[PDB]
Amino acid sequence: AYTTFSQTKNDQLKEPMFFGQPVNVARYDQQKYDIFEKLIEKQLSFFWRPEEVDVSRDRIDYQALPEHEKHIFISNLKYQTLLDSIQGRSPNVALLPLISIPELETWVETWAFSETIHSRSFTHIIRNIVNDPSVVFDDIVTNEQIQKRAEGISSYYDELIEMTSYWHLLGEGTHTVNGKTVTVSLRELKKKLYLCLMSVNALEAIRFYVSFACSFAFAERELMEGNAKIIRLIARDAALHLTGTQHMLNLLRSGADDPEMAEIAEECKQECYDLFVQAAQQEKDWADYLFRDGSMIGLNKDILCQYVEYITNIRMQAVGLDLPFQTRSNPIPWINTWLVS
Amino acid sequence: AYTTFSQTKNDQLKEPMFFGQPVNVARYDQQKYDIFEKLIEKQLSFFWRPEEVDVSRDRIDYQALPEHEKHIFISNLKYQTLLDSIQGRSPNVALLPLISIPELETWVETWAFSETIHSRSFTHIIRNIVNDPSVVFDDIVTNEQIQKRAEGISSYYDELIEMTSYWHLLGEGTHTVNGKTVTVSLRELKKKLYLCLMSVNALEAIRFYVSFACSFAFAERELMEGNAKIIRLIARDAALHLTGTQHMLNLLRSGADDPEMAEIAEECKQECYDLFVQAAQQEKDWADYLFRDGSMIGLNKDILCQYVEYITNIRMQAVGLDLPFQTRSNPIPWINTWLV
Ligand SMILES: [Fe+3]
Ligand SMILES: [Fe+3]
Ligand SMILES: [Fe+3]
Ligand SMILES: [Fe+3]
Ligand SMILES: [Hg+2]
Ligand SMILES: [Hg+2]
Ligand SMILES: [Hg+2]
Ligand SMILES: [Hg+2]
Ligand SMILES: [Hg+2]
Ligand SMILES: [Hg+2]
Ligand SMILES: [Hg+2]
Ligand SMILES: [Hg+2]
Ligand SMILES: [Hg+2]
Ligand SMILES: [Hg+2]
Ligand SMILES: [Hg+2]
Ligand SMILES: [Hg+2]
Repeated sequence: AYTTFSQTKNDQLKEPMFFGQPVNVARYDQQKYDIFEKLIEKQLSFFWRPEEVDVSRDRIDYQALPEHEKHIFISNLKYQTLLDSIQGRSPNVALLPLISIPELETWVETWAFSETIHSRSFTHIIRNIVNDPSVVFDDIVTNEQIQKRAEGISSYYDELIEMTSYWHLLGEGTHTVNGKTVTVSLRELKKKLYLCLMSVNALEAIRFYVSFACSFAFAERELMEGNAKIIRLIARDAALHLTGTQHMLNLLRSGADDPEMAEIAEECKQECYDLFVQAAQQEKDWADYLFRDGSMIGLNKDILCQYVEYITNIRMQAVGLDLPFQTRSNPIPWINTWLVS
Repeated sequence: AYTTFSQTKNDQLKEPMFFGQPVNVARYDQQKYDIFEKLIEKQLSFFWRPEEVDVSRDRIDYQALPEHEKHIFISNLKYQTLLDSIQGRSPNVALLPLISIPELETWVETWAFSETIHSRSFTHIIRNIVNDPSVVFDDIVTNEQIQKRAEGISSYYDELIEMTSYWHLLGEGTHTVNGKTVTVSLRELKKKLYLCLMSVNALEAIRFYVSFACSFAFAERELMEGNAKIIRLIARDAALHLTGTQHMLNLLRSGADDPEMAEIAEECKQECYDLFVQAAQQEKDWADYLFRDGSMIGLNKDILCQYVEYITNIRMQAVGLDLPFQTRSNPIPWINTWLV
């Protein structure tokens, strides 16, 4: 029931963000929500090439680092890498089949594209700091610590994808498949999308930001300056990505775009709150392990932990959630020098 | 069964291009086939921004056009728009879910992205040459002549997509869904995939080039210089795209990748041939609509048809197919200037 070109003539201004008629013509002269067109414009204007950044000196810097510090840096890098591997593909595979307005369709493809550039930049960095990149790459997949911090990300995307598949194939209803009963509900599928988006929002809003702090800590010490420039370029893109997810959720919860979504949003509030807290926790936990055999110069488990509570608070309010943590001022205001945005 | 992040640590250098384990880590330090990495690098180096292109004068030229030239012009542009609309999402929705090597996964995404840019350029052109783009865009969807020419593009993709879903949900075998027997053969999916690519190859390699010739006819008349600028940037992308499909197809036939794929290519050669013959003819049939109100000096049905055979033959030989048409030299050697 999915089509690469819906032959029905339709007003693309009146379609909902998701689950309406698949987009046929790709036009950009008009939009139901211009924020999406603005996002495409800004992301294109931000286009950059990793190779164009010199990382010549990070190698010796990396190598002179104290062992515990090498670990901190590389684990963090490994984490960023995983996240972007997932982000390069997932929004395209997960959202495209359910988008009904073109500006959003294209924003998603542009956003996903920008994530591949991020992946490209990681290879660039790794290549220039270790002897055998394969050692780093191979550890991303099975690193117990990583799948542990990242746990649940692929699963939200994977379930939505499968549900989407059943929906498109079988349509809404109570069906049977090889002797088993399989129920398909548009409502359950909207829930899944909603929680999946909320989760990607955390991913962009919190997970990455925590990593930015771990990377910029080195920059503050004039260390890994190649990596730093890349991270800076990456953080500028994330702000945009963050903006898209926030608007999507806000338009969804606000009931303007899809009433049922507004409803749904309300019913899983507590569910979302918990999801958020869970993510803030994983990050804390990661932090607790990355700084066990030694803390770094200007960052430690406790500072990082405060940061996570700090930014989590801001992100959650930005999406109408209650604050889970004690309100406090930024505990590492020096980071603002790197977050050009 | 599909996964956004496969947990098995796997040698990505040994997976097949398609149907292997979904790519987990995105690494570009090595590649099974470097031609894909090379394509990503070139496309990136070719990044361009449409709006930046000056089309301030295209409206003047365009308005001053004889009614039929306008029609020729717009009908053509509307077709390009339809194709880029499909090519912006298609590769991502149809292929992404079946790729098993990172360099190919990223190439597909860059490629698709490159197409959204092609689409943004058309809006840029449109919005600047007509008073209400809605007429154009609305027309793209309903224009029977246009759909007739594009017939079978969205269908291959849609078919492949659907079988893919079954495959991912049910896995291979004969199943019972809602009391009906549904068969899921991977070999059969592989054929859908293979023919889909062959069709995209025809789309990138022939359908777009004929469209370029039409666009460029105007440039040669010193008219529509903004469009022309854009068409050249686009042609430059299209050359990388078909290089990409030719390579996929040729690598598959070689037997160097999934052996089952090479048997399929051999087994399906007539289908391959028949689809190019059918695409060529659609491009030929379009002339009747294109030239409804009259032709232009140097651009007519005949020229058009001769160009179609000329180029189709070049393409088919590029992927090892027999040539259906009578050999000939380029009927429009002047297009070379723009194509480079
Ligand atoms: Fe990223
Ligand atoms: Fe991002
Ligand atoms: Fe294109
Ligand atoms: Fe193309
Ligand atoms: Hg999601
Ligand atoms: Hg998700
Ligand atoms: Hg941190
Ligand atoms: Hg750190
Ligand atoms: Hg929720
Ligand atoms: Hg949430
Ligand atoms: Hg295809
Ligand atoms: Hg296709
Ligand atoms: Hg032509
Ligand atoms: Hg066949
Ligand atoms: Hg063939
Ligand atoms: Hg001919």
